[PDB]
Amino acid sequence: YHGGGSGFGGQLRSWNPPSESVDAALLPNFTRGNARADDLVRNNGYAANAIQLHQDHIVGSFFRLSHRPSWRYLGIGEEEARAFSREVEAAWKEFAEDDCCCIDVERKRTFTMMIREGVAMHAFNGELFVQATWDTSSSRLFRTQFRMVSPKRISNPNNTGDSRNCRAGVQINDSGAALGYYVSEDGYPGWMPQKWTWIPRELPGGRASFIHVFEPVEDGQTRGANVFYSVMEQMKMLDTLQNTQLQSAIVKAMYAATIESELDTQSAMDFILGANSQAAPVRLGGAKVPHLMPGDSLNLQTAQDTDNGYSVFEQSLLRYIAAGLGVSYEQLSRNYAQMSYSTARASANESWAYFMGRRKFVASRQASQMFLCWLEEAIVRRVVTLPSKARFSFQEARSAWGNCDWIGSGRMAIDGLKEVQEAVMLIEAGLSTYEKECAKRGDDYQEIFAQQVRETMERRAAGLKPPAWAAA
Amino acid sequence: YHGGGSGFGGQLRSWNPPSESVDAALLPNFTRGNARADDLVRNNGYAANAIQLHQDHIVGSFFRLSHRPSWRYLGIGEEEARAFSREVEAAWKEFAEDDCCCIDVERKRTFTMMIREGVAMHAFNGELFVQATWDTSSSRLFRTQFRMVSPKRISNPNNTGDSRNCRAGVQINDSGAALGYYVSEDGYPGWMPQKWTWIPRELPGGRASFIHVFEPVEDGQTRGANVFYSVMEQMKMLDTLQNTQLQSAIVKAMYAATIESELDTQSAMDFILGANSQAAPVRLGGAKVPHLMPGDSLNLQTAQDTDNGYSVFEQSLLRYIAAGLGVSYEQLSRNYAQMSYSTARASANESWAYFMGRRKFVASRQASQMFLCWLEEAIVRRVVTLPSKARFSFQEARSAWGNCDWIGSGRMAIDGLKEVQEAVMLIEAGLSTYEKECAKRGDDYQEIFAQQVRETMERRAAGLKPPAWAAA
Amino acid sequence: YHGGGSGFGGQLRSWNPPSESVDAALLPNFTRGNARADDLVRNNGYAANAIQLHQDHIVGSFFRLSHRPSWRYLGIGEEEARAFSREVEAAWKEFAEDDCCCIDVERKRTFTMMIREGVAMHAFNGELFVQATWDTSSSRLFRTQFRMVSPKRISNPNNTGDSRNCRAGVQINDSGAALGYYVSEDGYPGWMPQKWTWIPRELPGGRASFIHVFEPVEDGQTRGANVFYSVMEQMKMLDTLQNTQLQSAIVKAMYAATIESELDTQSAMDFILGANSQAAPVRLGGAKVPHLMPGDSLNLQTAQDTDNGYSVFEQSLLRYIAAGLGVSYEQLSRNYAQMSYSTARASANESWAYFMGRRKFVASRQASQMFLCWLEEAIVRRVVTLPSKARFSFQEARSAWGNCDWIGSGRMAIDGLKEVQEAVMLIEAGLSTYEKECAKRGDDYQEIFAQQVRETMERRAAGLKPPAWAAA
Amino acid sequence: APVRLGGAKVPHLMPGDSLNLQTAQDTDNGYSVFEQSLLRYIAAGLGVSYEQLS
Amino acid sequence: QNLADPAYRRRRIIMQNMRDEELAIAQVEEMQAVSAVLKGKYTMTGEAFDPVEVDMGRSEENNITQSGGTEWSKRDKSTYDPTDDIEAYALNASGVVNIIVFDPKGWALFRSFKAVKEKLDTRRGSNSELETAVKDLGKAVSYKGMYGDVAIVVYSGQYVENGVKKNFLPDNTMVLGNTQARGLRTYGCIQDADAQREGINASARYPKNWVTTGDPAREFTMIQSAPLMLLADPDEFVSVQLA
Repeated sequence: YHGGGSGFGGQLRSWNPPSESVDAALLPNFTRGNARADDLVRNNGYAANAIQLHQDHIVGSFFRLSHRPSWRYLGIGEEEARAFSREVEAAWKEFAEDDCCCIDVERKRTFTMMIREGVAMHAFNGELFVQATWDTSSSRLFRTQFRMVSPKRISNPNNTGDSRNCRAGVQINDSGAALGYYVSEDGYPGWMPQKWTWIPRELPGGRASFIHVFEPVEDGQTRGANVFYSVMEQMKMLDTLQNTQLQSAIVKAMYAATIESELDTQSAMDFILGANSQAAPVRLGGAKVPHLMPGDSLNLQTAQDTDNGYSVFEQSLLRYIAAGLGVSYEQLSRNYAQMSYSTARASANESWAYFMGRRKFVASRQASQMFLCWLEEAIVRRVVTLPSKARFSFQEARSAWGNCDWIGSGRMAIDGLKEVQEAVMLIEAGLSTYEKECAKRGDDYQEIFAQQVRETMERRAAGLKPPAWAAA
Repeated sequence: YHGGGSGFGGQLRSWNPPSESVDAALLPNFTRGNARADDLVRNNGYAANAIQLHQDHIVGSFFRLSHRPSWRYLGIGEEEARAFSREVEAAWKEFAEDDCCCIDVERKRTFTMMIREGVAMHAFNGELFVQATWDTSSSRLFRTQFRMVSPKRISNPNNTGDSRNCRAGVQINDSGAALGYYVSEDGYPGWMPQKWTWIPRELPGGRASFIHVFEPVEDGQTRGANVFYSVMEQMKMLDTLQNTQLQSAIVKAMYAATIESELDTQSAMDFILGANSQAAPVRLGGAKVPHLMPGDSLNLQTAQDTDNGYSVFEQSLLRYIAAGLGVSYEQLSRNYAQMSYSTARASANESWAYFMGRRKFVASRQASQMFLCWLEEAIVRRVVTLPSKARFSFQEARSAWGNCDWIGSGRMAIDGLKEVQEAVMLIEAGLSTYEKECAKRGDDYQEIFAQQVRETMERRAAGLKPPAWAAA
Repeated sequence: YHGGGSGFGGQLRSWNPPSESVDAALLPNFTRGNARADDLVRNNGYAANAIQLHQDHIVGSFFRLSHRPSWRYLGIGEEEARAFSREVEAAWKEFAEDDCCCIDVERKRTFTMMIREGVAMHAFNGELFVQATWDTSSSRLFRTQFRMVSPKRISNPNNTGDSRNCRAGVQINDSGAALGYYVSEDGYPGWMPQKWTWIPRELPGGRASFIHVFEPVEDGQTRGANVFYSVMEQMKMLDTLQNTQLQSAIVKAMYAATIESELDTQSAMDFILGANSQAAPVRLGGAKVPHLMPGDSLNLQTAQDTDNGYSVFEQSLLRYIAAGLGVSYEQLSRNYAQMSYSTARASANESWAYFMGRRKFVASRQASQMFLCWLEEAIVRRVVTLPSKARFSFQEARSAWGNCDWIGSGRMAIDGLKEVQEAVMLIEAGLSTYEKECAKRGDDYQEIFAQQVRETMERRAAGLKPPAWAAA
Repeated sequence: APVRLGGAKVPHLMPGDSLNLQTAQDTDNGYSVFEQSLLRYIAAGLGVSYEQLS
Repeated sequence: QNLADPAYRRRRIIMQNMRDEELAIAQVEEMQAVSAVLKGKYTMTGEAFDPVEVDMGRSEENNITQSGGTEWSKRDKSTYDPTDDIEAYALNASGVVNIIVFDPKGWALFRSFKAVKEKLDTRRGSNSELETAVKDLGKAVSYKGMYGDVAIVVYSGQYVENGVKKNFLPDNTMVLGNTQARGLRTYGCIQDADAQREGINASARYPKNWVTTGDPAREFTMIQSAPLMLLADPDEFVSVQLA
């Protein structure tokens, strides 16, 4: 194997990266990496587009809840399970989407906003934190309030050097698990120095009090790594290249002409360019033909092509960056060159695979943990009532009661008719159900059925024709 | 990890950005950024076009209400809920569509105009403020009024610095939530010093008095940042390049000849150009063939190509800017290269996802808060009546009684027939309903049904063939 | 044969490789190879993209179980086998997707995430290790928890040399089989790991205690070799070429002019460039026409094309690298040049064969061994009940009881309609069954049938027309 | 003495010295077409078509 | 042939250093262990180390050293029973004795007696079985057969101080002792601010390395252990010079 040797002709003699684990390769330069990621996101056209694409395609404009408890494992009964599901869905739909935005203490976000912020933070920071607390002062029905904790806040106390059990402000027990997180207060101008406080991950009763979501790379990864490390250098260098090229184009186009003479500086401009001494401004009205002596001269400068191949090389760099981040080149660069239907659909599939992966993991895990943390108050506060003859209580199997799957926004097809024809033909055969077909459009099928069963009565009362779906 | 290190060959040895939250990176330079963005919106064609795109596609020409109270939780009943919804919709439609423009104190807008201005002022400033007051002296049916406040006015009293509990003119309690706002006075003349007032966010009863809508990015963010921060520099440099290239082209094309001689200025032009002494104007009639002694000469100066690769560089920069803003490239630059149907549809859908997200968050939240503030009065003044035997009073649950869904203008498809064909195909099967299809054209299905039941009778009485939807 | 000689004209007289086994060619430089591969994975746009493609297409977003014990061999009876399979699938589904993430020791991942990490580790390391351990003090139902181990950790104890039986920390008996592994503990603060612990591959009861998965190349291969070894040199050299080209373009486009004169450099820029001395800045407003004495001279430099064909070379090298790695060039480079439907489908198929091979071998073997290791404890703790009248007990035939086939995510076709049509036409004839077609869409047919049976009665309750699949 | 490949360098030349970046010919100046002609000849000789051979 | 880049060479050199450090620490541990048995006390000293003298009280009646009377060399090699003295020496121990350790010169001296030869080939007069002939000639230890009740062991180990090799046992000593004697293996606390920052204490063989950015570069390596070998009951053995 020449991969692990000197190389072709010893060209790789100096390439000896150290064999170190991810913990020893990320942590020493953690804060600078996160800061550079934020700086790229905050001051680039392409990075903000990548973040916006992540938010808009992973989640969208609505992130609905669909509760499907595991009744067979508990042994409660179908009707009771459905009654409980309907009640809990109604209660959650009331609590989540309040326009008073009182789910978080700051009163600035709804639930879908919080999921979108979680996805974005998972994009340009590699990790998200959510703190679930209570408010005894609040008189509302439900006392649960959540928060979003920026990853910069959670660090080692007083910047004390790192240790074995306590790495980067996240405490680790004897195994790889984590127990508590040191989180600091943040006041930008001043006041007393930052006070680092302790917040346990889980309360003694088993409830989840602090949330941390990130996908590991190796066996042990205390804190996550952002997605930009692959291509942080190239975006900065492309920024420098674009700014330099634009300034060079301005400079080259600025100097229109050139005058060589031997008289006074103003007399030469008076007699050649035609300015008036009644530097000396020149009026742009009309055409002019100067008169020159043998000594004088006039030269009309010629500048190089403004865009001499820069577009193609920017195309190459954007292809590289799009490969690095995950979004397809056509989405990130807005180019949309002449492409057939096949190429466009293939590229859409390539984007959608990754977007489905991210939606299934990041937002889904955050939403599931949030929903369970809320469902504990409800069950306890008797806002809803558990079914009878339960084999296990709520605390024994939390996942059993809160087993849920969420619906996001669907895909906007390239050709609208063809997907509808596909869905209809699949429905006509037995291969797919109505629930999946109505879910791929971001609809809840029970609501749809209630809608048709009400619309048929409305049409009957008003005197119109019965609809197609009505049963004779 | 090479991202957090020195870099490739030490090229990133000086790229050391500060690690600070949104507050420490936004508050010191808020006014300057807002002023520059306002300059770009006011004095650049492309940015104004982007703002117009935002206003027209987010909201449209109408912003209709659809009231859907959660009657199941309240325990009131379906029919009473329908009657209440009809009554409140009629009252809102008469109140907010007054031809004399009396929803707002300034008497200069209507409801749709105010929502559009809110979206736009969100776009180029990052937040929108709406103040809800009363005019006690007025004798109209409703005394509620709303005033639009520009974000520039909210500032610390007496232009002092930011204290811990008062950031950027917004009071902050122990948690991140706001408590009250500081508002300056409208000073048009430079003199007449300004008076600073105090406006609490919510009246003691819980009714909304001052409205602040903006999407946070991090944990603690007193005020947001507008959409232009990604491309503030590039648009200004692009404008400078355009102006400089145009001036240079005019200068280079101005000098159409050059005269070499050794005689007086007057006589040389008399003998070669053909001017007359009775500098010297020349009339353009005819073709002239001068006669030159050996000492003289005449050079017809040549200029470069006026547009050598400037258009493609403008294309690259406009693609970058559009990617930064969120509007599609063909919507921003009006380019419309020769493209197939698939590419155009892909671009339209990619922009449409973002547009629908913005409409679902910004305009919907603002309109919902305003509608709740109006519905309190309707209920209290007994213009409308609450359903009897209600589980909760109105104040205990404002969202449940005032839950509302808004419908904007529907998109204009690239292909006219295919959209209609897919709508009919969906309606024929069970995959959708009449409400969702009639909503995608910005219409309410109940109004369409009433119109059809009127039209069938009108046709029947007059002696015409009954319509297609008529029942035998 | 000229292959084994000196060559055509003596050109290959130096290329005289030694004939060595895979062990002697891989082991001496194993650690450096792994380190360089990880370095490429972390800091390359194309390497991270290739790993993401592996993870997303081999496994996807969900990785589901299908339990099919061999009834005929065990002689138990069909219906009892189906009932046992149903109970086991229910128990595994309850244990696999726990939201508390207790399946792994570190409580950071769920099951399908562990499969994805296994696939990634098999990508850029050549082998994956999973350790199955018990938690005696745990009071939940299932004690067995699995823990991932990176292959960096398994090495020789106390820096001993490679011996006949112990190679790279893997002990080998007389034959080629392995008995146990030496595992260190990598600790972040400091390096040079401290203690090594011995853990065998199998307990005396036949239970699995260590999982080792890889594909061998030759007779005796103690540890695998990653896929990157074919393209480790070319990717580093390509990265160097790209960074050098970018820097060279910036430098060449950076110097826009050149001023040649004799006066002081301050007055030279004052009288030519247009600056002011009230070096020095030059304002970028308007156009300028400087005046030059005979000694002066102004040069407007012109540089080479920014991409003088780099883009074409990069295409060739990416084709080579994609051939090495396995993913098609189109997916790896995001190029997607304009082409037909036939070429796109052919490329997708040629990648798909490789991806299905990887899923059938690596992920499937790992998942099956995990499932069996859980099933032994499941039977022991009597969460399930084996059928009676058993010819072979559970210990004698482990694979006959836990014989399972996993279903991953299905392919996204280029055409939505064509795949549905071909599936329907196969269904119409006897060529294919329901299970194959519902499996090609990532669906278990039993769940679909149960959903359809529930939905037909749901519709019949509301008064809608029966669906097509409903029996008359 | 080996140079280091990283970076973009601008040397400073005294009047005596100089630097020349050699330009080489097209690495494939028409060889493909000659291959096409010879392979057509060989395919005609052997009996297999040109597509099946080359 | 083959050859490698100057980096493989650094990894090989770095290892063999680890091996040497471990071997040195193990030698020090074993030297303390052996010196704790032969005589009651042992002294730890060095050039940079302030002398400390561990002393476990062993009675004067132990440490039996042969003198002008009662020595095996001067007495006749025929017509003499070594076994009689062995019992008299072992009467002084506290607790049963189950093993005997011979320095090979002492073993050669002991088996030369004809009476011990007679104890081997008696039909009913003993159950002792030895291996008088050559058994091990390269190994450090040679477990010979049980002689009566106690086992017989010959130990010839080598510790190297300076360039010259040296033997552990001092030239034909014999050490009566119990194979189950309670011995302690105490390891102290390491004193390194880096180690204590890492959180480690009271561990054996804490390894580390660091780079000193000097003129020739250089990265070192260091093992530190801080060992102390004790004996709970120092008078369970009986050391005999056997001259």
